[PDB]
Amino acid sequence: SAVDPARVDAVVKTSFTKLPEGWESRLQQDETQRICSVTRNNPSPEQAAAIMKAEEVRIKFPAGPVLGSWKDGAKVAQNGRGGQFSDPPGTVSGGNCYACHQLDPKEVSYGTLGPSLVGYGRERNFSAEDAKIAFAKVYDAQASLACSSMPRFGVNGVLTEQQIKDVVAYLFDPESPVNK
Amino acid sequence: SAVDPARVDAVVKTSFTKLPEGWESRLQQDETQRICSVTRNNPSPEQAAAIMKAEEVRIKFPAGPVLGSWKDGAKVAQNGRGGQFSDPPGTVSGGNCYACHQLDPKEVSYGTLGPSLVGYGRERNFSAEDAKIAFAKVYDAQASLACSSMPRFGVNGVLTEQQIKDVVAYLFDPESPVNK
Amino acid sequence: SAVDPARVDAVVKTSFTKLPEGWESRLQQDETQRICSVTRNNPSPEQAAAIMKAEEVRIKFPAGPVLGSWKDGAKVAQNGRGGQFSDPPGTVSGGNCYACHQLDPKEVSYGTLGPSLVGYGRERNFSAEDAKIAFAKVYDAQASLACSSMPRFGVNGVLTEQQIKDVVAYLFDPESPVNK
Amino acid sequence: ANPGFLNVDRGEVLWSEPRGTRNVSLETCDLGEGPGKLEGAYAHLPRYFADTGKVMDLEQRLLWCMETIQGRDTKPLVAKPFSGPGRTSDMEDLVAFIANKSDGVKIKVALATPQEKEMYAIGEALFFRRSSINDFSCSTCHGAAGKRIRLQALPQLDVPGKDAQLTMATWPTYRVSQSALRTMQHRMWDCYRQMRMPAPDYASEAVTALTLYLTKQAEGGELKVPSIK
Amino acid sequence: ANPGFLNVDRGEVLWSEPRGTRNVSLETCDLGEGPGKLEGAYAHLPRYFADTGKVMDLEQRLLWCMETIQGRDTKPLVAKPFSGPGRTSDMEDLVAFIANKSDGVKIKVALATPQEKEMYAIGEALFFRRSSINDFSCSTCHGAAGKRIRLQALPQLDVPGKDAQLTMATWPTYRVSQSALRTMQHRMWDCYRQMRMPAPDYASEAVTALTLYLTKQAEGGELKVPSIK
Amino acid sequence: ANPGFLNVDRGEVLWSEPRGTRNVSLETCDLGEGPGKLEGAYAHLPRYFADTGKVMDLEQRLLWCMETIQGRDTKPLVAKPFSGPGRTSDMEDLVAFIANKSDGVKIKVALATPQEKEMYAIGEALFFRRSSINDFSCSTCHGAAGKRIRLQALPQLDVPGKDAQLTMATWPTYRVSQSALRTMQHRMWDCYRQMRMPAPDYASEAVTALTLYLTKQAEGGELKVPSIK
Ligand code: HEC
Ligand code: HEC
Ligand code: HEC
Ligand code: HEC
Ligand code: HEC
Ligand code: HEC
Repeated sequence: SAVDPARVDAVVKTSFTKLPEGWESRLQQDETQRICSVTRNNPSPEQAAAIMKAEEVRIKFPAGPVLGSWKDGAKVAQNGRGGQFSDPPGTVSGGNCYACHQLDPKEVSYGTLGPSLVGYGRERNFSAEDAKIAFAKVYDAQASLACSSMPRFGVNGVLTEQQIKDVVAYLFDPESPVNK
Repeated sequence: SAVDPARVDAVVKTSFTKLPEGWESRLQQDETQRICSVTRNNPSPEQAAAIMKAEEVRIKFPAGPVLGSWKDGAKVAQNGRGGQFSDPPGTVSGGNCYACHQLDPKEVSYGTLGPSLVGYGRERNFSAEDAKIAFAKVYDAQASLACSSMPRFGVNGVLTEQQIKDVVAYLFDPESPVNK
Repeated sequence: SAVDPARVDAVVKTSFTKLPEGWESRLQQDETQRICSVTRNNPSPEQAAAIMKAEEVRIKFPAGPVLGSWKDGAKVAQNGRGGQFSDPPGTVSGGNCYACHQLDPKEVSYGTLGPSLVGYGRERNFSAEDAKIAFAKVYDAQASLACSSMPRFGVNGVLTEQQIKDVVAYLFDPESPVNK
Repeated sequence: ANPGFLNVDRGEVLWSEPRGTRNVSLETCDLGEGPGKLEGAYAHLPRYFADTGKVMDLEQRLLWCMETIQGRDTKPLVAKPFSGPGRTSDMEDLVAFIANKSDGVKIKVALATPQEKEMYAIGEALFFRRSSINDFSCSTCHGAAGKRIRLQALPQLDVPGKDAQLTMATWPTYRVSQSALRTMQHRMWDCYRQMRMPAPDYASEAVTALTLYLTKQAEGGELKVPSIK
Repeated sequence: ANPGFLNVDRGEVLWSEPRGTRNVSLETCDLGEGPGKLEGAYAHLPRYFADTGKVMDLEQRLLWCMETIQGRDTKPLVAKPFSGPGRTSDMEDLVAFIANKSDGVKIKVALATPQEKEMYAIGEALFFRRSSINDFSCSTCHGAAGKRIRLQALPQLDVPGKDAQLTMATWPTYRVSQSALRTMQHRMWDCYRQMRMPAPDYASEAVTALTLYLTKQAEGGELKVPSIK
Repeated sequence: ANPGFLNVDRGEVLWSEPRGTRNVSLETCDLGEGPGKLEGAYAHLPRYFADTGKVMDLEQRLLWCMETIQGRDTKPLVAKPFSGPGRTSDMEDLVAFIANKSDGVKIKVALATPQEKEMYAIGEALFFRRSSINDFSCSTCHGAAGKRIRLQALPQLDVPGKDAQLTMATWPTYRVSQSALRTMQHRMWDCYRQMRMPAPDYASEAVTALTLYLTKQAEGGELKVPSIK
């Protein structure tokens, strides 16, 4: 096997020396990040099982109903700002779903890193059970697919619970353009 | 990690210059062939999920019943001809199932590249639901197992719908020697 | 950097020439061990499928119930001895479950190679069906997760049927400290 | 037609202009093809240099030449390496001029030393390293063929191929949206920025390691520089 | 008892027969061991040649020698490289003769140049490349140990080892059912045929690359040629 | 308070003491840095030696030196290589002495030859080899980060990094619970014991191969030996 040289950590720690307050945590990998790096997103069946387990426990579901406002979910999906060293303080962070996914069939600017999500709710018969599954996917994608390329929005603090509820309504609400 | 020189494409283009009409298609890889080649048939969980999804939508099921004539299926299984540059026009293509699989327990000439299929239908209590899953398998193996070594017979045009219905009958008919 | 796997076998055979009575067999690998070795426990989808199918067939279920004595099961789990060239003749082999797993929540000496099994039985509502699944898992962990690093206790002759029944009772009996 | 030639012209003046405590020009700087030899140099960087014992990309080597040959203090350059409103960058200008001296030359980096082999392996590790709050690695966006993020087509950079050849053969480049010529130092800075990572230090080892990895994947690419994007 | 020696003997005659516009034999052809030196040459091919700057297998090398030493036009040989009823192949006879001058010699290809390393890597990529209507690659049939296709045992060729040593140490070979001696060029042609690929061009780069990959897997194998299969 | 220095002292005497039929010391033994040259030697082992055509770890090289320089038969030391109550080990003592001459030196083995590259590959295979009645491989226990077996923390040894660097930079070591200085040969014997494998033959090829694999992962580790564990 190819191996990454040990010197990589030193290279990182000495190449990123201008650090915003607290940002050294951005250089520090958590356990899942580390395994997905070493295995190049292809963990063994055992490793994949371990990842999925560790990630599922971290998901925090809402107290009541999962669906929020699809109108506000549209904004989450369209916004790709937030979290960058260049973003002003107070910048609202987006999910940038459109960066990777087709969502509203009428929106022509969409990426293809991930699967098309057109009619996501409708093809699931608007199931409340499936909405909860979608909530979980957005909250921590790696709970159901080890080393997924999708960001773990809920667990990493990129999206709030309300924002996740809202984007879930963008997928599942029968009056969302996604389902029309 | 060792990676394929870019010159590989150019070496192919310039080493295969006598081409039967249309056989240029044969030198070019589709996306699934490309992923399976570079991962050496071990795709990541994310890549496997994408391949199975892309392949599943390509499957065309028969309008009516799935089982054909087992006697004609026996012929599809035994026939290893067709599709080669030395094969004269009009050559009927077989599935060459015996190249890789045990099928009729009395047939001693069978390969081991694939699993034993002896009693395939009987094991599954001759289930019609399992027959349809088998049709799908023969039509596009990669819809259900990413980077399978089994050729994609239906999608690649190697076998017709009737030949696939016939070979499914060879697997599932209680009168098939496979099941006796 | 590549080597002849026959050379590796040759290296083993010439590096291990002091063999105890009945230990020559220990330098052999079965096909599961061989495939897991060459793939570094990351088999392709196709190989994983073939491993699980070959291993599932090897599982021998008890005649009657699968729960034994939890107190005897406790001993199987705590015992890390047996089978070593330094062990005296007559040494009972254990499962050494504690080497890899948290079991009794009150036992501080446990390993982390495997998942926590705290309250395993209680989590499953003491299901007799789940008890049979755990029997199978302990008898041959690879029947359900290809290239698992958990030993195949039943299939390799490490634990007797009674021992596995006993350790299943340690996991599933309501009176086991595991479930308190 | 290509505003990148304004940088080329300024770089040519800078190359021959006496500066620093020694009061000499950059004309004897060895960029890997021998002291002063410009033709082909960009096409063969990053590379190992015996005098420093390090693998260096173009901008690192230029900073080292400024210091050792000219006695020119590089600290203000490293502080402000990218041009902006009313401020040109000596680094962008020199890089434009030098890269253009390799115009039409095929990219070839030889991993001919253990140092080069090691930096390449470090680059590969960096390329697959997932970190920060979106869990991104370069390979998230550049590890596959024929994908796009919104309507921006993404080149595959993880393996040698046409995508890698075309990308590396087209830097440095005038970026229309920025009204500036930018170098690979800036592209790496921008990539890391969008991965929600802190800014990499200018002329750092991580940037040279990633550059060496990418440039190896780009072997055979015919340089057409400066480009416009 | 081995009809392949009929080919060996005809190749011996050809080696010494003046041909071409220069009217000379092939006796000064360099097959890697020095001009005219036969013993051990086949065991050490494919390899890099400085005069062409290319990595070359035996058949490619024989064609170049005919063209440059002999001034013999090779279009006829390339057009019909494989023998058939009532028509012998100069290429098969020369290969029989030359390979037999390595009988008893262990296979050893050194990857001593960047060109050999690259050609080896191209061979490895071709070996795992899935294409055409059955989706086959070489590795489909030759990537695992102890498998068979119908009742034909398959050698594992993707690792160094006994299977590869035994395969490459036994070509060229008399093929009983064909009543002809065949070379590695014909084996590759027949392999590609069975994968439902177009015929490879005779003495093409693809075939050399694959030959080098396999020969490196076969290192240490003692040549026993011509064989009979 | 480090009893391992008692071994170091005894090995110093042994290095210079005439022995064997040829009645000379080990002073002219080449450990890879030139005959008699001790400093740095342990840090650069295992390695290929031209004079044997073999990759050898320190203990194998010492056994060979003893054979060909001293004419001291090495069968007695192979039978009983590990010290015990009332009996010291010449091997443990020489290894302590020689390893300590690399105290403060960074670990660096180079895969300079085909033989070292092959040995590494053997070592890697041996590390992942699922073996014997519990199916254990080295990677069962040393394949993951931050894990433990009962309350024994396990170093990850399958990838380069701090764990591998710390482990290899701290053997040989005084093992408190055994009241003895032990070498990597003993650690391997101990590991194989716990894997339910038979005892490996002392100075066997298997142990050399695993040692090279591990030492490569530990590249850059600073030796501080003899240690205490
Ligand atoms: C913005 C908050 C979103 C939302 C609402 C979704 N995504 Fe992604 N996603 C990506 C990839 C590669 C996959 C497939 C791999 C995997 O399953 O993990 C997905 C998957 C999904 C799903 C599940 C679709 C299905 O199979 O049923 C859903 C519901 C979903 N996503 C929603 C990749 C990305 C990104 C690449 C960097 C980004 C950004 C997003 N996803 C963002 C979002
Ligand atoms: C000729 C048309 C056939 C038919 C009727 C089948 N095969 Fe194959 N097959 C191969 C391999 C490696 C597998 C296992 C990996 C996977 O599941 O894709 C299979 C699988 C099957 C199945 C499913 C068996 C199961 O255990 O569930 C069935 C029903 C089946 N095949 C039928 C390999 C090959 C070949 C290798 C070159 C070829 C040719 C075929 N198969 C051909 C056929
Ligand atoms: C001693 C007899 C035991 C018993 C009773 C169990 N184990 Fe293990 N185990 C290990 C690992 C890495 C896993 C996860 C991968 C896999 O699922 O194969 C497991 C799994 C289990 C389970 C299933 C848990 C679940 O997810 O529901 C159970 C019930 C179980 N084990 C019981 C690792 C190890 C070891 C590492 C060397 C050893 C020893 C054991 N297990 C021993 C035992
Ligand atoms: C991890 C540090 C990296 C590195 C080394 C690179 N990328 Fe990216 N990248 C992204 C997008 C949208 C673009 C613009 C594409 C276009 O419109 O042409 C790029 C561009 C690059 C380039 C230039 C390519 C060219 O053809 O000129 C290079 C050399 C490059 N990147 C390297 C998107 C992303 C990401 C999306 C979330 C991620 C993550 C990265 N890039 C990461 C990196
Ligand atoms: C992809 C282009 C390749 C290459 C480079 C090789 N093979 Fe095959 N092969 C197959 C069969 C049935 C045989 C005969 C085996 C026997 O007689 O027992 C071979 C033979 C070879 C050889 C010669 C082996 C020998 O010992 O003489 C070589 C060098 C070789 N192959 C290389 C079957 C297949 C396939 C079945 C579908 C596929 C695909 C390939 N081969 C592909 C290739
Ligand atoms: C397969 C032959 C191997 C090899 C080459 C190694 N191990 Fe193990 N190991 C285990 C335990 C509990 C220890 C003690 C750790 C400690 O005392 O801190 C070790 C130790 C080692 C070392 C030394 C580590 C150090 O820091 O000094 C080395 C080089 C080593 N091992 C190599 C446990 C296990 C196993 C549990 C069942 C298995 C299997 C192995 N080890 C296998 C191997």
